[PDB]
Amino acid sequence: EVQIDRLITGRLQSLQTYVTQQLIRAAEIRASANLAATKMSECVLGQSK
Amino acid sequence: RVDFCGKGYHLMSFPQSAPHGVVFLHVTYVPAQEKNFTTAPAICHDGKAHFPREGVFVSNGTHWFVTQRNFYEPQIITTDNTFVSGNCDVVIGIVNNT
Amino acid sequence: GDSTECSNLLLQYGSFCTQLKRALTGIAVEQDKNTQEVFAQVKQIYKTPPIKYFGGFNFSQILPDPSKPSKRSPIEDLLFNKVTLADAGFIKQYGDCLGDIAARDLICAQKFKGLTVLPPLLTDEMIAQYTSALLAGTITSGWTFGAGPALQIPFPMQMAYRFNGIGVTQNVLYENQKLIANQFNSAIGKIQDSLS
Amino acid sequence: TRAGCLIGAEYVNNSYECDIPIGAGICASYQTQTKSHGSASSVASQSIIAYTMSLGAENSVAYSNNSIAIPTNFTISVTTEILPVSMTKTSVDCTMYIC
Ligand SMILES: *[C@@H]1O[C@H](CO)[C@@H](O)[C@H](O)[C@H]1NC(C)=O
Ligand SMILES: *[C@@H]1O[C@H](CO)[C@@H](O)[C@H](O)[C@H]1NC(C)=O
Ligand SMILES: *[C@@H]1O[C@H](CO)[C@@H](O)[C@H](O)[C@H]1NC(C)=O
Ligand SMILES: *[C@@H]1O[C@H](CO)[C@@H](O)[C@H](O)[C@H]1NC(C)=O
Repeated sequence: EVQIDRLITGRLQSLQTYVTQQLIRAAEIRASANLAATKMSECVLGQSK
Repeated sequence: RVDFCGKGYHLMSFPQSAPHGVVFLHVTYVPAQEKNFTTAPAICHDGKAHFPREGVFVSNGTHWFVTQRNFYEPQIITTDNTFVSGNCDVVIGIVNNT
Repeated sequence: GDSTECSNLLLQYGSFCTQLKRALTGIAVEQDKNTQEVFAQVKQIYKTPPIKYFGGFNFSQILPDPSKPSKRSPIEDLLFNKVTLADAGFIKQYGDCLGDIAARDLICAQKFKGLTVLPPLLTDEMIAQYTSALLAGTITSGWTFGAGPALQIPFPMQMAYRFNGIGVTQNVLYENQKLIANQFNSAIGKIQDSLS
Repeated sequence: TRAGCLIGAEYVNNSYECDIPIGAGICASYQTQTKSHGSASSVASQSIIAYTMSLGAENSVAYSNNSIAIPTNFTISVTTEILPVSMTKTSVDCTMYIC
């Protein structure tokens, strides 16, 4: 039980770090996608000055 | 900027405070009730090509007018709303008119 | 893993799984939102006209290919092949759901470790359909299809509008229409060559 | 569906707008159809149907090398855009929380 607790803490920390880095790069992807929607509206759906 | 202050041609906007946020009442212009016409890229007159200054050439079938690109309002094509630049050979699709 | 002994100790640490699953679900619905906002900017699907003469301009490499099973454009085909494809959550009765194209089959392995990749709400087929609708609106309607009803306009006229929008008198576009078409075609070909 | 197996919903060849996205372009909805000719608000079977997403009315823009469309009227639309600005500012007494 102690060893499984240690392994659970390790894997949970690994998953939590994975989820946080996914959140950070998902905010990055969301910024890029907002930029892409802006470019669709102003370059594809219009002409941007 | 297209689709930045609401879908359509944005006219104005009004802020309204709300709990932990703002609501923008995007007053925008939207076109509707369209009509189809026959168009040309330039008008050939006196051997020279006239291009519209601000609008676009349309025809209802027998008469040719120049209208604003976002709201239908026929006007008689004259030299005040058109400029002459070029010759009546390069324009692929020029149309005889007056 | 497949163990209740670990799960009993696992639930002791609280609603951490609830937070993690909620964050991942928010990420997934945010991906759906991203695709919808980028591509689904219109709610009318536009059919490409059968006759594709556009004043000399050539959109063969960007318009959909009818012969292709997926109706993807040649440029889109190049982009599809060049990128090392991951899985898309498809199913072909293979046991492992979809058949990854000899690139990243290890997703199947990633399936075993209590995890899966979820298919996008818009399949690549209907994503390409949205892209084709956008392209047809741009070619036929111009910018008008994004601010209300779609208003058809010949492509050289839209080129004249785009010329006027950058401070260049649109008459120039008609004085060198064939030159502009040739330069556009050559630039698209060079784009294909550079990508390949 | 390409996402998996759907039970309790009946597949419909007709396509409506997405209500509950299932996956791979397939969406579910609770629909009121008179196929069974039974009660108005409760059909004889389960009213959960599944359909391919309708991306929209398949408009056919009447393209021609000499045809244009000009709008004759307009609507003054007042849409609503809601922007979060400031979340509730929070203070945590570290010592009081932990200890
Ligand atoms: C068009 O206009 C030109 C000069 O503006 C004239 O020479 C020609 O006869 C007209 N008709 C045709 C069919 O080109
Ligand atoms: C086109 O508009 C003019 C404007 O006065 C009108 O006289 C003419 O009858 C119209 N033609 C058609 C076919 O509606
Ligand atoms: C315009 O009509 C068709 C439709 O695209 C086109 O293929 C043809 O080349 C054009 N004809 C003329 C006379 O401009
Ligand atoms: C334009 O549309 C409005 C609808 O709000 C209508 O009341 C008005 O009569 C229309 N104008 C014309 C000229 O038909």
